[PDB]
Amino acid sequence: MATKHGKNSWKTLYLKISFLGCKVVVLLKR
Repeated sequence: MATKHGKNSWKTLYLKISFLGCKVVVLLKR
């Protein structure tokens, strides 16, 4: 339910983005 063209519900997507962004730093090394 995050697909609203970055409208409100994105933050719910966003902290996921902040999380996996940090985890997809990992998979570069690992």
